[PDB]
Amino acid sequence: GIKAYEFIFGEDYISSGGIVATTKILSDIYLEPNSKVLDIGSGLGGGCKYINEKYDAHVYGVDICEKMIAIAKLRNKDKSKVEFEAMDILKKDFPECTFDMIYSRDAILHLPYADKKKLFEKCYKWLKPNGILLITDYCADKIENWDEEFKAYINKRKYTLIPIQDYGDLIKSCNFQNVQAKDISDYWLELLQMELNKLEEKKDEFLKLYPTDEYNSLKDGWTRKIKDTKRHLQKWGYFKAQKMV
Amino acid sequence: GIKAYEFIFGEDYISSGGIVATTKILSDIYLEPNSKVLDIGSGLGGGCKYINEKYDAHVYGVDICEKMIAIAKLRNKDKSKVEFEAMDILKKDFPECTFDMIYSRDAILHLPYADKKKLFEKCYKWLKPNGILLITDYCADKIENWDEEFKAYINKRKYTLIPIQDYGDLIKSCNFQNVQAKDISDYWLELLQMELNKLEEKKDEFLKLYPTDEYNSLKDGWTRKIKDTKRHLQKWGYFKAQKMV
Ligand SMILES: C[S@@+](CC[C@H](N)C(=O)[O-])C[C@H]1O[C@@H](n2cnc3c(N)ncnc32)[C@H](O)[C@@H]1O
Ligand SMILES: C[S@@+](CC[C@H](N)C(=O)[O-])C[C@H]1O[C@@H](n2cnc3c(N)ncnc32)[C@H](O)[C@@H]1O
Repeated sequence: GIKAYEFIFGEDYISSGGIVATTKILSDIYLEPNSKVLDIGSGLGGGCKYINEKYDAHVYGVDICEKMIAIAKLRNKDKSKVEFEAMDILKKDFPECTFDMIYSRDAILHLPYADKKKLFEKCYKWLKPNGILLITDYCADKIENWDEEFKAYINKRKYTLIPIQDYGDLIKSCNFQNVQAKDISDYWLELLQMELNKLEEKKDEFLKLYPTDEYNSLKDGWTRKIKDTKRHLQKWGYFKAQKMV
Repeated sequence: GIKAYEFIFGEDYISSGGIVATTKILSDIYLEPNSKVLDIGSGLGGGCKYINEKYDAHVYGVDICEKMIAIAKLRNKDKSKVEFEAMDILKKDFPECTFDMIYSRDAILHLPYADKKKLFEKCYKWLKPNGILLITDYCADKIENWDEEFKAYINKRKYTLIPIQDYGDLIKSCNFQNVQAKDISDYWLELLQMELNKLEEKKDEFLKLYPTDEYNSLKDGWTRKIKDTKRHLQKWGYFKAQKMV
């Protein structure tokens, strides 16, 4: 229905396709084509498009949301080197040693604990010798600050949040080496403000395309996220590891 | 982008999925299962859904608009019996004698004259003996009433309009038997009015989902169409024929 599409596109507009964060996160990543890359939680395909353009790598985007996959395919028709599939990544199987990089931006919070482990084991199998695992995800921080409105928000969206430390260790337990686990919450805050800023600046143009209710919902939502981060309820985690085989 | 989707869903809302006209047009059509049916210009798939529900027919929907096909697929999962494909019907090939009925609602105006004929020749081939061809389409009427605003509207949308009489003769020239060609413009006005009435009645609800600009565009658009029809610029044509035994 129209409501789901409207929120998908409205969020894409305010995040400017997510291109700022992707750019920075891949700024020190080096691939030689024709590398093969998997993007877990590929959304509207922006990260896949960018990775292909920057590296001329084959990119395979998986997302559980069929609407988004449909849009992604439509946005990236010509490029034979970019592929998309609608499926729960937990139900995917790829051959051993298929990928040079497996990349995932803010998708893994959607998995319960055992399922996070299950995915990382899969990722280990699917990577080529020397392959890299590259992830951002939301992590638990000051649970002593967690309150009734926060818990109900996470419970409702079905997020499963863990500390950066435990996350890094969980990856390490799947045989990954060179495991790096960094708090990038300061950068998260900066991205969030820039996105709220864009929304407020462009309110009039936004309303030509989106109903007033959505503008208000997104403004209030971004405002809450910024407040959540400033209160240190959660950290944005950055993780990089390598399959050394 | 969002604008294209918004107009697709907004028009689907005001026409209530096309249910009313589809129900009437098929009221004296009898099929036994498991008939096969082709819907040319299937849009969001509502006609396909209805035909499968009413007859337990296998239905194959073709539309040139990939966005609509994508939505149609998502709206109709379980029904193994309903299939969709994004393609120009002119580029499609089916084995001879595949279908019990070929059905098309307000699509063929999108085809230039030679292409209309090519399509009907294809339809003749694709039908089983005694198979039914069932079409509604917009036809030219009082061309002495056409003015610069009407000409520019059709030239811009790339419509090719011909008189009901010539349309009927064209179908006959492809070997179809028992060709019926009827003016249903009275019925067309009644549908248009009801759709405009729905839009005006539900303005406040419509605006929770659609931008104010779309409401105005659709209201003015439906107002124009009603005006065009009353001025007898065009007729809504009904055509039914059968392949010879
Ligand atoms: C917030 S988004 C981020 C994706 C976006 N392309 C970006 O720039 O990060 C998280 C995505 O992960 C997808 N997702 C959630 N659970 C998933 C699963 N089990 N398998 C695959 N994708 C999933 C969601 O549909 C959503 O599109
Ligand atoms: C006004 S719509 C009606 C759609 C659907 N029959 C209905 O009644 O809702 C006409 C449809 O024909 C489709 N169409 C136009 N040219 C076509 C072609 N060459 N092949 C297949 N579909 C086409 C358009 O995309 C559009 O969805």
